[PDB]
Amino acid sequence: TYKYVNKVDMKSATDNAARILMWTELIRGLGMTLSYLFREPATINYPFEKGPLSPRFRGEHALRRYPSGEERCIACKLCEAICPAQAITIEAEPRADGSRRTTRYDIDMTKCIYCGFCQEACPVDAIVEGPNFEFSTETHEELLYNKEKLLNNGDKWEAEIAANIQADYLYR
Amino acid sequence: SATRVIQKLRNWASGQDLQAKLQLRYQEIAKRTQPPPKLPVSNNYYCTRDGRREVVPPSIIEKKAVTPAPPMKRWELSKDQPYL
Amino acid sequence: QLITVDEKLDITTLTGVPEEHIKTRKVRIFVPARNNMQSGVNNTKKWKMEFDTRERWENPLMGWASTADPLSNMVLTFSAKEDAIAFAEKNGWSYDVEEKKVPKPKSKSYGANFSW
Amino acid sequence: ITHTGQVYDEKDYRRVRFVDRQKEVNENFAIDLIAQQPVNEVEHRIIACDGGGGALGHPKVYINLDKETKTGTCGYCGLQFKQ
Amino acid sequence: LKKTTGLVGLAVCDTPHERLTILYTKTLDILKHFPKHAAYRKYTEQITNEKLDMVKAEPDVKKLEALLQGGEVEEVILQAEKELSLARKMLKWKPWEPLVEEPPANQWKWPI
Amino acid sequence: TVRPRSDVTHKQLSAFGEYVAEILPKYVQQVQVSCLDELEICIHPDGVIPTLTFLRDHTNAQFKSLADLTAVDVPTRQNRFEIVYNLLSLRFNSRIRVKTYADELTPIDSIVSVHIAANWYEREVWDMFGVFFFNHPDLRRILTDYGFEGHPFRKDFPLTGYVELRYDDEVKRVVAEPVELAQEFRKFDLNSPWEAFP
Amino acid sequence: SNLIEVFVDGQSVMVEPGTTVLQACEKVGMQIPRFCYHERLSVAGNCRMCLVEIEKAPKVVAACAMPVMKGWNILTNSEKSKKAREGVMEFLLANHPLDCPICDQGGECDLQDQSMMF
Amino acid sequence: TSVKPIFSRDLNEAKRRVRELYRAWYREVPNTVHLMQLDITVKQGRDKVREMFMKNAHVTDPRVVDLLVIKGKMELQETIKVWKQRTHVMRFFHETETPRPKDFLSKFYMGHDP
Amino acid sequence: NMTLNFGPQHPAAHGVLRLVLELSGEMVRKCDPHIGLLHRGTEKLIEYKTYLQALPYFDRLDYVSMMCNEQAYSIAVEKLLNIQPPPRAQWIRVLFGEITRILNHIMAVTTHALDIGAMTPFFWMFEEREKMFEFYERVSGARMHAAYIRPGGVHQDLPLGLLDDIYEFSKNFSLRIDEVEEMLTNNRIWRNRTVDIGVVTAEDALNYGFSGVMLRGSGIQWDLRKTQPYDVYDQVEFDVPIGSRGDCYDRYLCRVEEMRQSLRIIEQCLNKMPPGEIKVDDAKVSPPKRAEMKTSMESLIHHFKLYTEGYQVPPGATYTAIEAPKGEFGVYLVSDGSSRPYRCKIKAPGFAHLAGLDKMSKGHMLADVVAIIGTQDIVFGEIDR
Ligand SMILES: CCCCCCCCCCCCCCCCCC(=O)OC[C@H](COP(=O)(O)OCCN)OC(=O)CCCCCCCCCCCCCCCCC
Ligand code: SF4
Ligand code: SF4
Ligand code: SF4
Ligand code: FES
Ligand SMILES: [Zn+2]
Repeated sequence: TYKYVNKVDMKSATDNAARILMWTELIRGLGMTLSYLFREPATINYPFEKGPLSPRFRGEHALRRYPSGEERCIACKLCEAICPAQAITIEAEPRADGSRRTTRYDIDMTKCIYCGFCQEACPVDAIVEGPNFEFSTETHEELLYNKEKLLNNGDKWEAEIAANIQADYLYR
Repeated sequence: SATRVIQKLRNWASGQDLQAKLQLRYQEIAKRTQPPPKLPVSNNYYCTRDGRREVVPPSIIEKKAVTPAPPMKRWELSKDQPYL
Repeated sequence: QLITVDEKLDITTLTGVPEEHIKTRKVRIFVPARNNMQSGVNNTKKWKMEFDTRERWENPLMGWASTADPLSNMVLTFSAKEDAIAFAEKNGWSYDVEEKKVPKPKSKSYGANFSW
Repeated sequence: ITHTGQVYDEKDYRRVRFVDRQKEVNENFAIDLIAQQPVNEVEHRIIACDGGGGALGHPKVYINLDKETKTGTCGYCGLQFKQ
Repeated sequence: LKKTTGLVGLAVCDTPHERLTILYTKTLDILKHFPKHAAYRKYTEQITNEKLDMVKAEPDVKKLEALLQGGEVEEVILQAEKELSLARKMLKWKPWEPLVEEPPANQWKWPI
Repeated sequence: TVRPRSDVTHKQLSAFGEYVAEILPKYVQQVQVSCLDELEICIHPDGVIPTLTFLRDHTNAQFKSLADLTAVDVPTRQNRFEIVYNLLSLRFNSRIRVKTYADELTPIDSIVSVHIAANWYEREVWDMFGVFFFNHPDLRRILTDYGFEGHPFRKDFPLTGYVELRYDDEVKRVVAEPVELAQEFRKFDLNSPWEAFP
Repeated sequence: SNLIEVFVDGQSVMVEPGTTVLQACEKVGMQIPRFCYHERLSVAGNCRMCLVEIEKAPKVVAACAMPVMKGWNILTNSEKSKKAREGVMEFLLANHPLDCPICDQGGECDLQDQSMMF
Repeated sequence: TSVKPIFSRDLNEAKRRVRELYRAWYREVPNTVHLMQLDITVKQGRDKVREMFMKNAHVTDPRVVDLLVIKGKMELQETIKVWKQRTHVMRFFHETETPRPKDFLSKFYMGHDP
Repeated sequence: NMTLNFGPQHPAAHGVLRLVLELSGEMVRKCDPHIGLLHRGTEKLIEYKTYLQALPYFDRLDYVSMMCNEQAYSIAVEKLLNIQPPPRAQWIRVLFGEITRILNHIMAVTTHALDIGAMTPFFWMFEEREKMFEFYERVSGARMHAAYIRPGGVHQDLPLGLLDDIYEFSKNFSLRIDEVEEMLTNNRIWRNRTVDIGVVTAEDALNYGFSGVMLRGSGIQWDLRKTQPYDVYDQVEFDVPIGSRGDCYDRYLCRVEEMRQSLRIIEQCLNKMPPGEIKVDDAKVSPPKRAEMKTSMESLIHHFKLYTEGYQVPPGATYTAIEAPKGEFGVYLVSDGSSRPYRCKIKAPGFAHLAGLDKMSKGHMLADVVAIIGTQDIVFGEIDR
């Protein structure tokens, strides 16, 4: 199936010259823009009415913490082996409880691509990618997040993260 | 929601019905918090369902001339709208 | 046509490699050895040509490992000693071929451990 | 000092960083919060530990609280279980 | 007849039956100087013959087209004229000869 | 989980592969229809213009468009680069691959005459891999920097190159600098050592 | 020449009398998935993850302990020797504790791979 | 052993090209300095040209010298045209880069790399 | 003549182009476009990255068409593995592929106009594009480079309200098209700027490898969605909008029709999307579900290996082409048995089109060249790769 897109009695000839001389056809465009100043602008008041998002929105990373208070990250290295931007370095140790935790964790947020391959690989739901997107910075150093700007970060949005995890866990 | 005169201004000037097709979402939008879902999930030996191992290494290979494949059937003009 | 030449086809000047990374650098053709931690022999079958290990240091600001060896993550994979020596000579690198080390045949029998 | 040390030595020049600034350091050390938790008593020899959740917690591992001598600790939650 | 062959460049050619007969017949000849048993001569002479066979069996263009199974005849021609050019070009490159040089060893083994 | 495939194609195309091999015996070294149901005619480098002209202008095989020209570099093979030309027949609704081999110092001909699409692709193959195309109008770097030294997609070229750029106040220009990366790229040796049963 | 001839899916290799079925596959180049068999350790047969099917034979044999005999063709990728691995791996994994992100033999596991391949 | 010629058959034949490039470059350096408002002197630049044409002065495989010319000519085209800006051309002078010492004692004294 | 290097920063085109021109007085004698201003090395980097961790390279090749770029790779990796996506996933890829064609065309038609000087069409349609992004954000999580059409399927099921919201957008979108339609189709000014500019003859278009609306605009009949069907397009009905007089206008009119035809395809996909799962579920290729990996050992091992190492696709090579909104987008993926690819040649509908600029824009003034780039819908990510 194919469709052609672009393929004289005086009545027609006068009609053609009534649409070329007394332009009547650029007028069907002027009335067309006059049809829009009288409509409601779509603009949202930005700072006060932030636009709509979804519980799936991938933004600023954060390290969730078990309700008890125990970091969820068990230093698998299942999240830099997949991070395609090669952004994460999670050097670990036994934490002197005999347990298994990070001494090091890192994202360089100037290399990350917010692909969420780290939140879907984590078998424990430690690293997530929160719904922040107002975290611009005046400097380069404030984007190389450490384990303590991700853990207290996750000690901030956990009321707001878990609702979205619980909201999308089934679909995932 | 606009004064009828102002909106008839936009319907007459546009030339098209405009209350019907809004570019703004008032109640058209699905509300958030959709009820939680329940996504749908013998002789299931992987050796029978092996896509990866099913493939084979590439085959290497009076008489009448043969085209690569039968010539493409020419299409035909659309029934609903032949010319637009 | 068919001119005759006698060089080891040194394309060192067509490659574009900064001199110091074509002069003071030794490739080490070798067939990678098995990871004692596993018993799979599929990673010890193709000859690799890896380069020398230069400085891996620490980024003062974040503590990451930094480096100035452009040819550090380079592990070309060949299929025979002959084809690796050829590439290294082709590019003007120095080589240190290491012969393959296939396990010899060790005879194993179940009953043997039942003798007395 | 972070839960993992890191405290810069006074002489370290790596301290300028925090001048006219400060140091991001989490006050909630998990070494202690997990110790501020009741050993989960159980009846059975072995117990599970889905991480207090199904698919919202950690992989499910069964711990052998078989010796009162030791309270099994799921390698994921650090929760001690008292037989 | 046809006002415009769809494709932009190809222009309506009157006397389709004629243009073709000439192009097809020329070709049937250029093939002659080819070695007796050269696939090209053996196959291209098998095709050109069938098309000349229909170009003269049916005198209605639209009909002819369906038979030649090409597009607008203005195309069946465009092609008839190019085969002729390949036929001239082939008689020089002498593709029928034995292989120039067998691949070096292992030049076609993908899992290398 | 097993592709829905048509055997008609394997056969039809296999048959064309024998047709092309019979019509051009002098340049074709091996023809094979892969199990992905695609065809590959491997030609001696000298056959680049004869093989592609036959396909562009033959009634029983019209391959009017050049989908792409690319060069895999297998460093082991003596002739490393394996120039591959993928062509499409609008008339027969089928596609073909003609692949030939070229070494660092042996140039192959340019098909710009056969298809003008290749004028750009051949420039990219020269810039990326260093293969030179004979009698090619305006061969010159398409993608790399004006002063770039080295052919980048060659397997023997470091991912991150040897030079980087920065603005130096003292000279007020964007100056190059030997590459120092703040975090070397962790190269992961992820590759299993237990092979799959074929 | 006491070589005895035995077929590996047809390659028809010739081997010294007394070489195990697993060893016969090795010289052709095939790898029997194996646990509990180490080259410099005695054959024990504990895992039986190496069950293969010699040809026109009633049952699967342990490639680690069966001395290959004359003219037995080993079929290492048959429809049977895969159900003999798809069903053993079912068992090893059944009692296994899933703490692969604790098990520091994460990528150094000869049990995830063989699960992940066979 | 036998090898197809890229463009020249004998090293001598090719050198004919190598000289037809030297001349070109030489006759161009003056133009560039002025056009690209470069700051280095004509003499200084012309020195660089010889250096390069000289750096490659040891290969004997005609095919290689047949190939470096081409690459060489291409670099003129760009430079003859102003496809290359000042930054590009001036990069041939390692202005910021501190030339690396070569003396062993000069290297041992700095950097574990040889 | 006069070598005016069209601005690399110039607001026209996509701002990543040079286009040195020879000005024979007002008219342009010759164009020598100098692309390379955005060659990030996409094809080099993919060789060092596993098949999943390379999908992202693709949504960032033609950032206007996100999910169709991916649909190529996903089709290419599936063919190498001989696995096919589940039925629901195939409809979802066709549903998202048509939303991307509407958004690419809204990008191409409206940005062409602002280059020409018409500014309002862009604003009216871009609000309609933010509505569509929201559909990507509400299925993937990102408004762009979603990484949703992965090998084997889509990554996650459609949220419970997406298909109703896609109906409401498609229901009212048609009025938005002809609103732009009345603004630009009949205007003296647009037709004069677009009609009979950059005419490309049919055989020349095939020879230059144009393969897109540029091919169909000249009257050649080829879509790649009806010629070599992929996914489930074989089950959806649409009319290719071919055109005559291959001129910018006919090419514009074709792009406006494909937006309309895509609404017809989106209409069928919502009406006939099957119940099922969204990813093939042989765990060797697509990762195991979150509940399964946390309760069954075989799933933990399969999740660990797939994320850390990879699919390990069988050795082979394939060229798979899908009709991306710009034209034929194809990936020649050469694969060793390894988990990470060996070569990935991204054929970009655009490398061929920009080559045609010199031939198409001949006997044309400086202003015509702005229209010539606009009618090739060239975005330099695909050309530069
Ligand atoms: C018989 C009685 C005695 C004799 C009486 C006199 C004889 C009869 C006179 C009839 C006059 C008819 C109208 C003639 C004047 C109008 C201008 C004109 O002639 O049109 C020129 C041009 C046509 O464009 P085009 O289609 O390209 O035609 C050329 C084709 N090569 O037009 C254009 O394209 C110009 C477009 C420019 C952009 C216009 C944008 C819209 C402007 C809207 C303005 C609205 C307000 C206008 C009124 C302002 C009042 C102060
Ligand atoms: S974050 Fe999740 S994945 Fe990354 S290490 Fe900690 S646990 Fe393993
Ligand atoms: S998001 Fe993608 S990129 Fe950013 S960290 Fe997680 S994985 Fe690495
Ligand atoms: S890694 Fe191997 S061993 Fe450690 S748990 Fe996962 S499977 Fe069992
Ligand atoms: S390997 Fe366990 S018995 Fe053969
Ligand atoms: Zn636990």
